[PDB]
Amino acid sequence: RERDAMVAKTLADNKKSDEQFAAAQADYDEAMTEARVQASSLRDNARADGRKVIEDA
Amino acid sequence: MSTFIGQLFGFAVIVYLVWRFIVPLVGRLMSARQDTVRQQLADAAAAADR
Repeated sequence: RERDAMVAKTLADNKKSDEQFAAAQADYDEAMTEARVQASSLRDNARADGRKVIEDA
Repeated sequence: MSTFIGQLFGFAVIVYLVWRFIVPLVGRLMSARQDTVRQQLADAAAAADR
């Protein structure tokens, strides 16, 4: 029974290890696209309120 | 009493043939099973460290 448990633990280890491996790049791209959207909302709020500064001056 | 002689001699020849045919192959098979299970547990350790 525990030999069966060993081979099952081996298959589950490899499976969810590949899963976490893919999730690594998943969260990596998630963080980077979050950073990109934050960065582009920034400097565009700046472009907007700067245009407003010029139109009020 | 030479019946003991015949019986012991037969035992000797049959254990000789046993060491000729049976025990080599059965040891091979049990060692093959040992090799397989050892390889399986080694791959288990490999999966754990991975």
